Amino acid sequence: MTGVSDIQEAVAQIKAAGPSKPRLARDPVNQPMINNWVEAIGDRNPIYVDDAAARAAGHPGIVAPPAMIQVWTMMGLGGVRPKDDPLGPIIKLFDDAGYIGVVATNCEQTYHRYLLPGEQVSISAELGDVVGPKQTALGEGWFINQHIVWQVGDEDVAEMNWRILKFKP
Amino acid sequence: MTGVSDIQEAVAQIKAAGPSKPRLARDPVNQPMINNWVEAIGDRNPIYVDDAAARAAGHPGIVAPPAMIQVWTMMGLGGVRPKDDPLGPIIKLFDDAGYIGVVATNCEQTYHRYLLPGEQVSISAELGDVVGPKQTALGEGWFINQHIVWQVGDEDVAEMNWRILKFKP
Amino acid sequence: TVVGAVLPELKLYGDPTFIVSTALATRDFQDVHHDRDKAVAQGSKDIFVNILTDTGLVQRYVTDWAGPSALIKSIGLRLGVPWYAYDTVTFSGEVTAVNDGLITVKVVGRNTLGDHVTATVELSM
Amino acid sequence: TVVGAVLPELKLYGDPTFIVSTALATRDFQDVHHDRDKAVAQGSKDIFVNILTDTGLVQRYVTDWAGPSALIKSIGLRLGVPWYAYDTVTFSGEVTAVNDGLITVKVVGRNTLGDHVTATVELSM
Ligand SMILES: [Ca+2]
Ligand SMILES: [Ca+2]
Repeated sequence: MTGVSDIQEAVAQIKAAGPSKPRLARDPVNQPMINNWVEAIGDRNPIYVDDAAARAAGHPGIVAPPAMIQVWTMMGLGGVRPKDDPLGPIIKLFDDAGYIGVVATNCEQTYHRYLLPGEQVSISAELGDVVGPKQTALGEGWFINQHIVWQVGDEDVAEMNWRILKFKP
Repeated sequence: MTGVSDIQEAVAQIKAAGPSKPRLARDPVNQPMINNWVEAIGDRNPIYVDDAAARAAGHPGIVAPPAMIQVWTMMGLGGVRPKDDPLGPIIKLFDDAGYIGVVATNCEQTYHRYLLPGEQVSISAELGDVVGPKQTALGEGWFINQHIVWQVGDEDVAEMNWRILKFKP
Repeated sequence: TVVGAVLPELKLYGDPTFIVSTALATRDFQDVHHDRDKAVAQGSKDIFVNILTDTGLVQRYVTDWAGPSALIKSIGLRLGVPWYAYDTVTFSGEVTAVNDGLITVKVVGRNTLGDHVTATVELSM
Repeated sequence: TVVGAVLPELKLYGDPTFIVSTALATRDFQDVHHDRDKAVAQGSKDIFVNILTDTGLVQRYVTDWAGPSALIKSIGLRLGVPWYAYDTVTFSGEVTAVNDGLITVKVVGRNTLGDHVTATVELSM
C-alpha cells in the first residue's frame, strides 16, 4: 500500500509465495531452432551443427549453444506470464508506487552442462534481493533481482540471475 | 546477345540444360518450425499441433500445413541459389536486355498429399513458358513461368507454378 | 456446401510485428518485409506482407470455415496491390464450384489500396 | 593461455536484418527489436539489439578464439548503452584470470554511443 516499509513488507509477501511452478518449454531442444539461432548470431561453432565435430571437443553428439537456454522457454508471440511468476506482482507493486520506468542492468547466466537435442527444459522463477530506494542517473529507484532455474526433469542444468531497475523518470 | 529472336534462343538454351538437381531442405518437416508458422499466421487448425486431432480428420498424426511446403526449402539468411537453378540465368538475361524491373504476378501451388514431421523434402526447378514482349501498366515486359517440384525421396508431393514479369520501367 | 455459399469474413491488421513475424516464420529474409529503409529505397511505401504469408492466410481462411477435416488440394494466387504496414486486409469468400466432392472457393483479400490478392482454392470435405 | 592475453577483435554491423533476425531467433518478439515506430514511441532512437543476442555474441566471440573444445561455464553481462540500427559494435577481449584450468575473460562491446556491454566469461579448455 503506502510507503517504503510497506514496499519491503510487500516484497516479503511475494517471496513467501515461493518460486513459480516449473513451466515447460514449448519444444524440446531441437536442431531447427539451433540452426535459426546460429544462422542469425553468425556463430559457426561446429559442435552445434555436426555430430562428428561435437565429439572431438568431447561431447556425445551435437550440443545446443549454452546461451540458447533462455530461448527454449520464451513465452512467444502474445504469451502471458503465469500468475505465480513473481515478476508480475513486483512490477505492479513498483508501478503503483510511481516507479513507472524500467531498465535491465545485469544478466548473469550459469551453465551446469550442455544440453542435447531432444532434452526438454522447464523454468522456475524466484524473487531475490530487492534494494532501494537509490539515487541513479535515471532517477530514484529500486534494484530488483530475479533468480531463474532451468531443469531437465529434476536436474538443475542452468540458472540466471538478472537485475532490473524500477525508477521514477 | 542481341534482340527478341536471340532472347527466344537464349531461353531455349536455358531450358535445354534441364531442371536443377534436387536440393535438400535444411531440415526435415519439423514441429518447432510448424509451431513458429502457425503462431505467426494465427492458424489454430488442430491437426498441425495435436496428434489426436490429426486423426478425427483422417490423418496419421500431426501433419504440416500444406502452405508450408515452400518454407522447408527456403535458402535462408544470406543463401545463394545453385548454378543450375534456371531463375539465375533468366533474370540475368532480361536485366541485360534492359528489362531491369521485376514483380511476381501469379503463384499456384498443388499439394498431392500432406507431409509428416520427420519427412525431408527436396526441391527441383524448371523454366516454363516465356512470353513476350508485352505492353503492361509497368511498361514493356516478358512474363516468365517457373515450375517447381517438391519430392520426399522419389515421390512427387507438391508443385508450384509461378510467374514473374520482367519489365522496362 | 453449395455454390454461392459465402464464407465468414476475416479482417487482419497488418501491424509491423505481424508483417515481420510472418515473413521470418516463412523463412523469407528479404529486407522488404522487415527493413523499412530498404523497402523505401527500393521504391515501396513501407514494409509489406510476403507472398508465402498470403498463401498461408488463404489456407487458414478456408480451413477456418471448412474445418479440420478439409484436405487442401491447391491454392492459386493472383497477386495485387501491396499490403503495407498498418493497412487492414479483409478476406471475403464465395463458393464457386461443387463437383465429385471437390470444392472450389474464390477468395479475395481487400485493403485500402484495393484488391491485395485473389485466390482460387480446391479442397476435399 | 596467459593472463593479459588479448583476443582477436570482432566488429559487427547492426543493420536492421541483423537486429530483427537475431531477436526473432532468440524468440524475443518485443516490438523494440523490430518495430521502429513502437521503439520511437517508447523513447528509443531506433530498434536495438536484444539482451539474448548480446549473450549469444559474447559466447561466440570467446569460442571464436578459444575454439570448439571450450566449455562455457558462465556468462555475466553488465548492460550499457543501446546498440541501435546502423551502429557498429566492436568486441575487444582480455584474459584476466587463469586458475585450476578455469579461464576468465573480460569482454567489452563498444559502439559510437560508448560501452554497449561488459561481460565476464568463465570457461574450460
Ligand atoms: Ca544451479
Ligand atoms: Ca505433380
